[PDB]
Amino acid sequence: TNKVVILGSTNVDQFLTVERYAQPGETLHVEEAQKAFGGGKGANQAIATARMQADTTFITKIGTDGVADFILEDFKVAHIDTSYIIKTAEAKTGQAFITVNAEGQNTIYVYGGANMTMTPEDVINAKDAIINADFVVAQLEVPIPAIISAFEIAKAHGVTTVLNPAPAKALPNELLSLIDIIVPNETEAELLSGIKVTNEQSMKDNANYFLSIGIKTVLITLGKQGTYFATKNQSQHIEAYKVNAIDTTAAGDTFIGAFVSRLNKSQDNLADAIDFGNKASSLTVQKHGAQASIPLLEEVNQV
Amino acid sequence: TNKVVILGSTNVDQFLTVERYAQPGETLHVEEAQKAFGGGKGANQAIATARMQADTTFITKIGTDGVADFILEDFKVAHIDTSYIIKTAEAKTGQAFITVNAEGQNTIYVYGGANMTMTPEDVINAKDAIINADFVVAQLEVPIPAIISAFEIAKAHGVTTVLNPAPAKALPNELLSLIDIIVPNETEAELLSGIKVTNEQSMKDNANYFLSIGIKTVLITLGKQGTYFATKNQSQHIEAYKVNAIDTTAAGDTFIGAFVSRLNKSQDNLADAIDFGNKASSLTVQKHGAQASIPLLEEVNQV
Repeated sequence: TNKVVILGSTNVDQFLTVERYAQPGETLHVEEAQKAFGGGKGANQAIATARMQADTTFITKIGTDGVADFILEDFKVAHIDTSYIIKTAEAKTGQAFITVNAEGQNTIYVYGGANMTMTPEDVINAKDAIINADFVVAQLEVPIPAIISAFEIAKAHGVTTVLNPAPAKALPNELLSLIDIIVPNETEAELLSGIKVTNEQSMKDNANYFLSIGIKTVLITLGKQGTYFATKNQSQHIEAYKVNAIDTTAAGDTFIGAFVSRLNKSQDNLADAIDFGNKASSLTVQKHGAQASIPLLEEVNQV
Repeated sequence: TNKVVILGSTNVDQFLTVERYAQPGETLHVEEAQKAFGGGKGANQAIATARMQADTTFITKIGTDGVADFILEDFKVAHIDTSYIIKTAEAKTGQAFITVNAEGQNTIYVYGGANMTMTPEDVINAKDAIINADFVVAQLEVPIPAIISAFEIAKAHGVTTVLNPAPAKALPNELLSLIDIIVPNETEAELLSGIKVTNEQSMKDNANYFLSIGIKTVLITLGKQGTYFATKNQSQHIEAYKVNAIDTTAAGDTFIGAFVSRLNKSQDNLADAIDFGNKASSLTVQKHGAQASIPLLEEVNQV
């Protein structure tokens, strides 16, 4: 079992299911109000690694509005150490506003909120967790200077750093040079390398860019096309299982959480860990069947 | 807690998810093979009443092909008494072949199989369960002469009979005269009464038909429109909760299971029981959210 620290976002996702998206100036009518669910790349990845039974600690910053209190309960049920979660009155808890149509298209707006107020001092404050970790994992729903500071601590004490550079954005060298394992998707790879992902040769070209700037291990998630990885010594393309074209089930984050849960410190099992990650991820788009969702008394008593 | 005997069908549902339905003579390509899930109105209603913690016994007839063995395990987990389940080499286990498209339309074919070989002697064989029950519930995925025989036993010993007359078909007086509670949908009501369900007056007219032929309690399920009920003394229209236009989550069967779990023998709580049934049913079309379906280690180890 790996010791894993996640540094990242917690969001309250507000879902409004419509039949058809309104158009500018229009007024449509909907059946239900917004339903709130737990979200955030950081929360997703934290719950994934923790459900994979990694020793998990989550450094995240929410507001003092209490809107993610139900998420905190889920963290506790998963045995995620919550000692380092920060609450601030500076901003409301991060939120996503997602309109789903009959087809299943997600249209999403993201409010950074408390997530984007996380500072290096918030991170320094949590250094004990980082120092004793095998891996620290970050995403870009939290500010770059916070991530740099966590990766400086990690790197200085021999702790492996892993960055999921999502959502896509430009990174400074100060950060790039601190990353041991980078895990973009095709779109994120091309924004960082300048090189589009198409044939296996472009994947090699991407990997070579990352290796040249000091990143030791490169994965490019390819969606239905699976996953590519490279080190100085290895280069492999691995097939996926069940995967939706658009991620709408936290499959990407589930892949990362599980990948990291399975990775040996030595990284001698890249392909095995990537396999396990792709397994975990497929379970998220998996149908359970009608009988399976026939409710229990307790659940109905709560309606 | 009610003692409930369900008499009815067990099906293995084979789901093929396509993007678009092929047309006659066409050959389309699909991403996955058939996935098997538990089905059957009887199995659905049995698992519902049992998850509502009614004392449940299920009289059902499967084949000796073992294809529903996974369902039998689910029955056991739900604490359904399986002492009276029959296996026959006369026919393969009942099955449904369901093609889903991108939109979510279900196109279904039903193979009666072992379900439609159930005889009065199969039923007589299980009489102990019936005699000591508060309610016996049947559906029409099993043969009418089997249902008549179970309802004769029930009625003779003061046990309340409830028929969910689905799928729609004509019933003989020999059966009609044995039913204490009938629960059609709008389509089933009109096939039996000859009277279409439209305004509340047509519902009264339907009820009056059923009352006149000796059925003491009438419910007409109205889908999104909720549920209507009538006795000689009562007439009420009750609103539903969350309900899909087409039942695709065993919502109807879940309503019946829960309704019966909640009904007092005296039937003095028709509206309360119908409310509870509509609750249970709504939980079936309820979204759980991405984080909720992020898998556990055990589940991935099984992939």
